[PDB]
Amino acid sequence: DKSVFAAKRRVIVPIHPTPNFPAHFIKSAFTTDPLKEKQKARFSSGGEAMREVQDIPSRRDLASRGDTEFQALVEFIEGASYDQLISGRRFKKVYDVLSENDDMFIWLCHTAMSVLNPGDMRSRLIYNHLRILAESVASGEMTQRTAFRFFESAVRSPAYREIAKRQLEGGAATRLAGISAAADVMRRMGLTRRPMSSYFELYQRIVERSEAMTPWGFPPLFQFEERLSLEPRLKFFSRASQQSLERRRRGHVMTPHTTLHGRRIFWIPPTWNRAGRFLGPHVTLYPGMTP
Amino acid sequence: DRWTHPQESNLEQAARGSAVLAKRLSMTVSEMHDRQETAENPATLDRFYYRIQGPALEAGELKEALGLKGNRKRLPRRAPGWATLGMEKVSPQEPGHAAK
Amino acid sequence: LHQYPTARHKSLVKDRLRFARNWWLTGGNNYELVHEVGHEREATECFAEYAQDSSRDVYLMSTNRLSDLPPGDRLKAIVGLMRSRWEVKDANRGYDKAKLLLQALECFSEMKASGQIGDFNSLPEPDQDTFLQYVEGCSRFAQACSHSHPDAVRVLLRAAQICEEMRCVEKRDEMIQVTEAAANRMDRAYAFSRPHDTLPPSLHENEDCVRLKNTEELRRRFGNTAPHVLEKPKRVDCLRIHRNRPLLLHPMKDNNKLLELSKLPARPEFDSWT
Amino acid sequence: QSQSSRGQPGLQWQEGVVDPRYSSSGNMRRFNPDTVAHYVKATIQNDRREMGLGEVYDWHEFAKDAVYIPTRSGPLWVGSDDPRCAKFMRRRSKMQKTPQQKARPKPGPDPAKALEDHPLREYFTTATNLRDPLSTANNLHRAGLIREYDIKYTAAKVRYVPRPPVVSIMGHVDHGKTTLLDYLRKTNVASQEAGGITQNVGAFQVK
Amino acid sequence: AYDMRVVKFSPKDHRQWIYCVLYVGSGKGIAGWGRAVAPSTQEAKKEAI
RNA sequence: UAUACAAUUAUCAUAUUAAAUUGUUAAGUGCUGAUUUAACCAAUAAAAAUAUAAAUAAUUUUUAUUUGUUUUUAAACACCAUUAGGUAUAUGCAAAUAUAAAAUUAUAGUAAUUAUAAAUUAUAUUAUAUUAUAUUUAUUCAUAUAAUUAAUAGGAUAAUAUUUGUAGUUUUUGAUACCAUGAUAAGGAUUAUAAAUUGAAAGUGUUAAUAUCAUAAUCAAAAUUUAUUAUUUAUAUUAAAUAUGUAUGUGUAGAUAAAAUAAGAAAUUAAAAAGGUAUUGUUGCCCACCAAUUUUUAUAAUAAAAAUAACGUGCAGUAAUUAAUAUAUUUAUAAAAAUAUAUUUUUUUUUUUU
Ligand SMILES: [Mg+2]
Ligand SMILES: [Mg+2]
Repeated sequence: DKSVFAAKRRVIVPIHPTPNFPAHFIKSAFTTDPLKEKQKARFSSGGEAMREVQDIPSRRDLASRGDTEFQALVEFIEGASYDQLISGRRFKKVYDVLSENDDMFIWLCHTAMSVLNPGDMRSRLIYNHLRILAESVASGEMTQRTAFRFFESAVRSPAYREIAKRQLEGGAATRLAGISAAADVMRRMGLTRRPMSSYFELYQRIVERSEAMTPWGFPPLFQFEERLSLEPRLKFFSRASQQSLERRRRGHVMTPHTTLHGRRIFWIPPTWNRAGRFLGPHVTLYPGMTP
Repeated sequence: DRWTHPQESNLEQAARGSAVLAKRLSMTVSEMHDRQETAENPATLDRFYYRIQGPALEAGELKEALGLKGNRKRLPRRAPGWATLGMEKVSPQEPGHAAK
Repeated sequence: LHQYPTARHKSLVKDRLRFARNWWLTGGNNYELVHEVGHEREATECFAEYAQDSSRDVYLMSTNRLSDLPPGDRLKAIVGLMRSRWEVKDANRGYDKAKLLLQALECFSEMKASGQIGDFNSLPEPDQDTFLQYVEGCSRFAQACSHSHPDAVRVLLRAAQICEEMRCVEKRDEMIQVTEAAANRMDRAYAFSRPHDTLPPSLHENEDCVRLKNTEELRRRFGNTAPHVLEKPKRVDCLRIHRNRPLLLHPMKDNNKLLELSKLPARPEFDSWT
Repeated sequence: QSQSSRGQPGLQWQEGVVDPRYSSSGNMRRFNPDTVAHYVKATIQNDRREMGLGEVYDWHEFAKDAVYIPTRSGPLWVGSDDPRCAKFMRRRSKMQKTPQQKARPKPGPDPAKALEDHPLREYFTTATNLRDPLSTANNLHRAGLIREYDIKYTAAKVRYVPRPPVVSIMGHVDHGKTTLLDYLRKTNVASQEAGGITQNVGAFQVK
Repeated sequence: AYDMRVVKFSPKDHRQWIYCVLYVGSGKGIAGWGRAVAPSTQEAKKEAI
């Protein structure tokens, strides 16, 4: 390390005051001053910009918003034109916009399946309980764990176990009413722009999980959000649970040196200062022949 | 107080104010109305995320040269009385000089 | 047996969590936020003034004699001297205090003309009050010291002259009256003025005579026939102890063997027996 | 760097004799090649050899510039050119160049004028002058026998009364001074005097 | 209070963050405390708040 | 200097209601001889196997007494010797960690707290499985010389300048024959076929702040002793800048170099765990001894304890180079070491009636 403090020990130089690095203020507050701006403003002002600039392109924001998922998808789609490539950042943005609402789907699936005997979902009392808790989860005012606890400990009927002894032999009720109520709540509440997406997610996250070991058994710690969690691919009702993506790739002896010699897409382009001998990513030293 | 709000010179304060004024003037009336950037609200001059890799001492020297960090500048000593300008030229803290 | 790092403080070596021993900053994912905001009022309002300033810069030279100073600064010098002079305890009678007050009054008289302060009416209320207090104090001290120093009449006359040139009629008339009174009252205190009059032992002084008489009458009575005139001895001396309770060393009674053993020589074989 | 050891100070002197270590001939801070063994010289040479330094041609001359450092093991004898003693040599050279380098406080006003300004100045009294009546009148007032208003009256009214004379017998040693005083006093005290000489001032009234 | 602490994400990646502890209060009867660690003073204050 | 432990769980000597104690069996060649061990080794070498049902929890254990040294056939076996052997197993002598506690150390006076914890740090693939590796070729390696670095100054075919021929000595001091901050190189071991490249950032003589006798510089015809370099092998042999006289010896010891890319080569391979007493972070803490100063208890030719940055001998401990801890014995330059017995703050590897 070459600094003043280190050099005072490395080689004692009697000339203590010495600027090791020239002053160059990258920030914006330091560079400007009133005297500079007094001259700058006359030449560059809002009126002058409006005069010499062409027009190339809450309630107003909602009017101009349109469909967020479609506007995100069309960017990745249009990335296939001649003057641009298929950016992975665009797909990441589309995935985030599509999966922003997955938490409510996870919670609704957990309430539909994990609860052994929720009662009669058709009953307006239980329906109101579920609707209020789902609205709270969607708004974020209550976390999923506490919402699930509220749903499973809410008041339903006196002598609940004795009454259930008449109907359920094992305490497991039919899931048709639960799924219907979980679809109805999301249909009534304007959760997503497309009404069918809620029902499709609720159905698919159940039918995909139904073919797994202990389909409806969940450990208490990992069932919801916690300090220690699971991988996104290994979550219970996740949309990316099932995958077989390539995870082993062969590597040659010159790989650590030629990490950047392939068709790499550079976040920062190599320069001559850093890389002594590297032509670039677009060159091919052994070209073929094409008609 | 001195930790949360670092002290800065009057020249730096004036430069910040002039930069805000320049940004406001350069903005157009239509976009100002859309953004609700009236003279009451403070304007955000700039905001960026940087990443620095290197030895600690040399990084400190580099940041001081670039003006990224302070905590070692020797700012001038403020007046013992009311440091703000425009105060009365002669004002004794103790009135005194009374009769009878 | 105690481990102690000599190069570095033990606490600094121990506090692993508070500091960082590694000196290499790596990028990784360590983003830092540089956020800068400003407001329009910062351009003008609320600007501080630095302590050091060339306007309030003074080169202070020193001199001992008062005549070097202008009267304006000489008044402050005289007051600074009187601050340390007035602590002298002399029953508020003296000549140096009157001299200092006269010097201050002469400073006022000079500053009337050279210092262009103006007239008494021109001078505002507070400095009028200071001038009146100074002249009154000078008059009081001169009157107090007049009977001893016959030059206090001259001091009072100069004070009256200064009042005249300051154009204060009410004080000037009183100064005339007091000068007239003192010019005739100064010689009264001297001996020649009062040849009619001429020029007591204390309680302790008288009791000393009583004690001496008693001692002499006991001396002649018992100094030869029976020497019992000696006073009661105070050979026992109090020594201070824990709670300052005075312990007294009572002399030993004759009817014990301790003094008999003490009076004998320590070593009979070698010490003389006579 | 610091010549003083880290232990508590010890007594410099024994019953009557000085400790050899603190004696000038056997000073503990001086490197004496005569009385030291061969291993200390070997260590000094090895230290001057491992680090780039000149070899010791003469030990008697080297001892003059040798520097002692107290260590837990014992004395450490080092050269004045050595990096370890470089800092102490810097400070010693600066001291030898200019000793006055510590800031000195500004003295206050002159104590004579401070005495003039002293609150208790007026309480001072001086010895009376025998030929001056004003002095004894003022001292009468100072001792509180008369009034300050009556100082002048007493100065005018003070009378002078003769007093018995005081004569001092003075002369050389063994010149019969004590015998003359004894004959004047009609006593014989010179013989009983210790040593036959006068050693204290004696004032006696005679007729 | 403010303090300084070390943060270790990787064995060869050590940084010095600062630790801010504060609270928000209102005499109407509502209060809440917090403590956080962040690279800078402003970030620590915001996270603690 | 006076001024409010705990009582719901505290690892070094506070054991006190508990069933013990005793069994009589096993093993017995000499034969033509290399067993054990990292190595040396010694002398007949095979052996000792039986349990449960049953003894009240108490109001004076205030009370006896008791906790792995316990004495002989073999096998084990610590001092010491070095050519290499000797040398310990309850019958007596012996209260004792399973805890009623008041910051470290210390005789309950010596220093100013002492310990401990967490995170991180280069040692351990497992056997179809993210690749068959296995073949060809090569190796007598050498060059450096004759000293001066610190200014601008215009011309023919242009409306005129002798400015043809322009003339003011001397007060500074480093890249030079050391040293006189930084910066590019070489070094292939896991991101692969596909519309594609088999050369790295961790630094290599010359380059940008420390000064204080420094003229070391090719313009030819020159002086191997120095690690880092592919030379032509037996039909025809010296002409233009002057250009190599040496070493024929069965393709021959040791040691060693190169290539899986327009070349031709093909079944056994990468893919686990596992640590800081160090924070100055192994070039580290730390250990006694040696050495040096000195303090306290003490007056007795005493003993003991404590503080200290550099020396000397070492490397004992710190997963730390034959593990560590506790007690007993023993040896001695010193940390300690070896044994007997009891422990793991020693990092760990799968057998439910074959
Ligand atoms: Mg005599
Ligand atoms: Mg070791």
